[PDB]
Amino acid sequence: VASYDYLVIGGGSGGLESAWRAAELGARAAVVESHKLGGTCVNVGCVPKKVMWNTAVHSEFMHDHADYGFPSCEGKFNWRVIKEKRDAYVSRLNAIYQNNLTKSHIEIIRGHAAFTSDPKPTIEVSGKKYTAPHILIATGGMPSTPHESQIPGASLGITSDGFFQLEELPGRSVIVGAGYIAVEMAGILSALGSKTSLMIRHDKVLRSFDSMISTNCTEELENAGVEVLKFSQVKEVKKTLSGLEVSMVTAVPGRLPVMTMIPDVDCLLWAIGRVPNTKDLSLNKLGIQTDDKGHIIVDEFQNTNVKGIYAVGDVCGKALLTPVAIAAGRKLAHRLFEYKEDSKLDYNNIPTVVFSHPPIGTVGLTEDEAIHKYGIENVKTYSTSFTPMYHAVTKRKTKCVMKMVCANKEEKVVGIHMQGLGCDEMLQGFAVAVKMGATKADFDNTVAIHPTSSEELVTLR
Amino acid sequence: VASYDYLVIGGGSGGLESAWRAAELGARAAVVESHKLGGTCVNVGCVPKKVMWNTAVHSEFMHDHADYGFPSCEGKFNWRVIKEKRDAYVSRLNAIYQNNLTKSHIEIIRGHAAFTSDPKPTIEVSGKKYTAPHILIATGGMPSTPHESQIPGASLGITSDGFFQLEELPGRSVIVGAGYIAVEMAGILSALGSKTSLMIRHDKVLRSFDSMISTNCTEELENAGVEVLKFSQVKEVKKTLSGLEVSMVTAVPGRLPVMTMIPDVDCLLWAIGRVPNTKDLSLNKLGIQTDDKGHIIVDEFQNTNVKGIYAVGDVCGKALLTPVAIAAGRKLAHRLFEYKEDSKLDYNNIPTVVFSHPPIGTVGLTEDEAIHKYGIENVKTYSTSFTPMYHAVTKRKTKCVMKMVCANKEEKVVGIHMQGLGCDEMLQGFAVAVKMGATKADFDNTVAIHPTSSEELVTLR
Ligand SMILES: Cc1cc2nc3c(=O)[nH]c(=O)nc-3n(C[C@H](O)[C@H](O)[C@H](O)COP(=O)(O)OP(=O)(O)OC[C@H]3O[C@@H](n4cnc5c(N)ncnc54)[C@H](O)[C@@H]3O)c2cc1C
Ligand SMILES: Cc1cc2nc3c(=O)[nH]c(=O)nc-3n(C[C@H](O)[C@H](O)[C@H](O)COP(=O)(O)OP(=O)(O)OC[C@H]3O[C@@H](n4cnc5c(N)ncnc54)[C@H](O)[C@@H]3O)c2cc1C
Ligand SMILES: *SC[C@H](NC(=O)CC[C@H](N)C(=O)O)C(=O)NCC(=O)NCCCNCCCCNC(=O)CNC(=O)[C@H](CS)NC(=O)CC[C@H](N)C(=O)O
Ligand SMILES: *SC[C@H](NC(=O)CC[C@H](N)C(=O)O)C(=O)NCC(=O)NCCCNCCCCNC(=O)CNC(=O)[C@H](CS)NC(=O)CC[C@H](N)C(=O)O
Repeated sequence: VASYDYLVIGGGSGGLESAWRAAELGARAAVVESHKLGGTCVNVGCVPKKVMWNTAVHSEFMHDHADYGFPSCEGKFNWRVIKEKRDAYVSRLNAIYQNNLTKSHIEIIRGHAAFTSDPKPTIEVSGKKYTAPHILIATGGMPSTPHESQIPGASLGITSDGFFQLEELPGRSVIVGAGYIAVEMAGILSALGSKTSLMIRHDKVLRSFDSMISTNCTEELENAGVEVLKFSQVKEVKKTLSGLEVSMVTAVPGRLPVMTMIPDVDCLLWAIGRVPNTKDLSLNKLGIQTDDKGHIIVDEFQNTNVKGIYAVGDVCGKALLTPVAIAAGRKLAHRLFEYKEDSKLDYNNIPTVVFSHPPIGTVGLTEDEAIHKYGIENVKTYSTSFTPMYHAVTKRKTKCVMKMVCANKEEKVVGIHMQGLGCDEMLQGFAVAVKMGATKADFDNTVAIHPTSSEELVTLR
Repeated sequence: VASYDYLVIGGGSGGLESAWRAAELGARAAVVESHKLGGTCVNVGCVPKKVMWNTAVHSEFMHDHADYGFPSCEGKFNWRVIKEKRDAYVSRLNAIYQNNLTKSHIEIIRGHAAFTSDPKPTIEVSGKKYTAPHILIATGGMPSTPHESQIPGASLGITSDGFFQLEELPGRSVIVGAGYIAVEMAGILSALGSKTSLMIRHDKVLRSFDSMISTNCTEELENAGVEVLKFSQVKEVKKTLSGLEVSMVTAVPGRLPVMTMIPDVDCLLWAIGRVPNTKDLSLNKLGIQTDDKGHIIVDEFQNTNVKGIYAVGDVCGKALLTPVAIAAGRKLAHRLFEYKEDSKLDYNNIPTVVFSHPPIGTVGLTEDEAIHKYGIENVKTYSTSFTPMYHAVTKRKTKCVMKMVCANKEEKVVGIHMQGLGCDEMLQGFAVAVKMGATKADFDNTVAIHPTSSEELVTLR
């Protein structure tokens, strides 16, 4: 049994970041990775995604090339190519990580970890036992795909992972999901050719965001050429000689249900879930407490119910983004190794950007969460709806919607929601501001940048 | 003599904005405009500019279309077209302004104003006299072009105005200036075809910005294909049968001066100055005090040395941007009409974005202004130099440089400087933060957006 000071299971974002801060404060640390380091962020998430998004933003422009006074192209985008190059980047990234870890002097034990009986907190890896007072579990989370029980033909669908394995742009895409990975997937395929359809249980996507966002984004997906199939779900999937035949039910409120066939489908995407990676961790042997869905349960300091065992990132099932993994992983290293009793991540005002077309940007709480936490009389909302100056000379148009949720007398900006061009790099500055309890005044006292979209967020009337 | 409560001379940004706030607080106001309302911002500045910049950003992409997996185009951009459309937009904008003013019920007296003898503050317009206790002078500023005395062939050069009148992209461009309108002009023409050259007195442009910016921007102009001609100035210009022949002197420090001919020049741009519009205002009749360069002199409340006479915008010669015109014009309306003794514009931390390729973004003071106001021991600078993920798959590359100037113990962020993709909509959030005395910690406590460039500004180490 090799004893350490820190043992971090999983080598993805949350975790790499912790072990790293731990080595920094002086600590005998190891990270147990089952396969590719960099986790999801590098391999099949953030990075591969943004590359494709970036590729998509190029079709949107190729469509406006004529309006801006240049001739045009024709079409035929070769997916094969961009695919290859995106992979060589993931490779470069992995090698950087390989080197970075080995240089910061961290024992990268490689293999599959699990908990044993061993009285005090101890893990095995490929028949070897390692232990250390503090073991952090950062085992991530995987894509949820339906069971053949419920949906016969379930296994025929592909997920984000498989999406990042596509060697050719699928001429006909079908996406099931109304969240962000769904919205994101639907947009890339549509922009890049595939006649796509987004099948959602209700009438709008991103039902978890502000009304304006969930609304404006369903609409934009529509004008973009996506096909929102509302109050629908796949009954069964059947591999024809053509491709796939999706039988889905459209049960619109107030109407009579109708069962439909969706033929010659190239790709059927399960963009419905991220189940935690907890099963074969064999937590059971320590009584490590969990969710009724496998997620590990921790307190406001990332402590499991067991002493010396913690959790961070996707696995815990809260704020499923890379930076929350990092911010939670590194903050821990300081509580422990710097002996800082106040280091914990404040899960409020966490900013999230969704890369649809156009980009969704948002931080803080929504009108409703607000109205509830304050009072219908206490919540004031300012908003704007304009057209980016980018479409003063284009036929192809998209909007930009900005909303500000203020609280109480002083008009404390407690929620900023927006969709529009540049909304990806637009948010962050305001996140810092918002994080530092900015009032509508501070916003209003800031001199504008003209001409910009951002200027609109500070001139709200 | 028609008496009012407010009389605003000039109908541009500063001014329209004031008169407007004045009408809002209940006031008999008028605005005396000599020609096109909207001033410079609409007609020959901000707006016409951003349209062209936007057009330029399209060539930069057309050059990367192949890398992103699509075929290509060929070249031949028709300037004629984009030109036309940009004008119809200025027209739409003017009409909006025409209507807006007439609806907010403001007497738009049209013609050329001037001050008379008349004991108490009084102006004439086309042989008509108007007066009112408060008269604001927002007469703007014009482009400075050399005198035939100094430079024989001076009048042969065109300025920003004329640039916005070009009906065809000039195959050979020559630009004299090392400031932002110069840098901006040089970039658009180069991206859009014209074999351009930027003749500057020294070795770098934007000598007024942070070292990093002034440096990185000279370099980027170079890799972009511009031609920085250092320690050079035009001796004389001569209209040949071909086009123009620029004779310029290259007096590099440590070398021997050399006089050179620059043949077949299509366009020679005077991007050197903005002299105030004060001459025929006939201030003289009131003793309205000024600069040794015509600029009006005011105090920290926009008061001239005469009671009941104020000044705002370009004319005053400070912070020559649209928003400073607005922020100064509207703040005045409240001091006066709302009777607010504290309404004045804090000219510190004013944010400015320069639209070069890539975009320059910056707010607060530089390392040097800082080091001086604090102490070489008291100023700490954090910085990053990375490549936007946009060029993970491109051959064509550009960087991104971010610098943070902190002050004292608490590491107060007192200056943010950057150049890079999306740096146009990136700045503003931080401007609010910076405006509210943000410390490096607040920056550091903000959860990141991944993947973004903005995330880099909050993870500075
Ligand atoms: C498409 C797509 C787009 C996304 N886009 C974004 C985005 O734009 N922005 C964003 O901020 N987030 C995004 N995410 C989510 C985000 O990347 C996750 O929150 C983030 O990956 C951090 O995860 P984590 O640290 O919990 O570890 P994970 O990334 O899940 O990685 C854990 C690592 O642990 C290893 N492992 C598992 N169990 C064990 C065990 N028994 N022992 C040893 N090794 C084991 C795994 O092999 C893996 O490499 C996206 C996800 C997908 C899929
Ligand atoms: C290229 C170019 C790009 C620019 N880009 C930007 C930018 O991106 N961002 C930015 O924020 N700023 C920019 N500016 C500068 C900015 O637009 C000025 O600060 C801004 O125009 C505000 O000016 P002002 O309010 O003092 O009035 P001005 O815009 O100069 O307008 C004054 C109006 O007054 C009228 N007038 C003059 N004298 C009299 C008198 N005797 N009586 C009656 N009428 C009279 C004029 O006809 C004019 O229409 C740019 C300028 C140029 C040229
Ligand atoms: S996808 C892995 C992810 N990376 C980030 O979040 C980058 C942000 C920040 N620079 C950071 O903290 O790394 C992540 O989960 N990283 C966490 C981790 O545990 N970090 C350990 C310490 C690593 N710090 C070393 C800094 C330089 C290392 N660089 C690389 O590993 C290569 N690139 C990156 O990791 C990221 C994503 S691949 N780089 C970029 O995104 C490019 C720059 C910019 N943010 C952009 O989006 O263009
Ligand atoms: S170029 C004139 C300039 N306009 C602005 O600075 C716009 C910012 C802000 N919305 C504003 O205060 O107008 C300016 O000098 N304006 C000052 C003026 O004196 N204002 C009087 C009151 C006008 N407020 C009415 C709001 C709606 C009016 N809209 C128009 O006049 C048309 N468009 C605009 O004025 C601007 C520039 S043409 N619109 C945009 O830039 C588009 C939106 C976004 N900012 C973008 O850049 O895409």
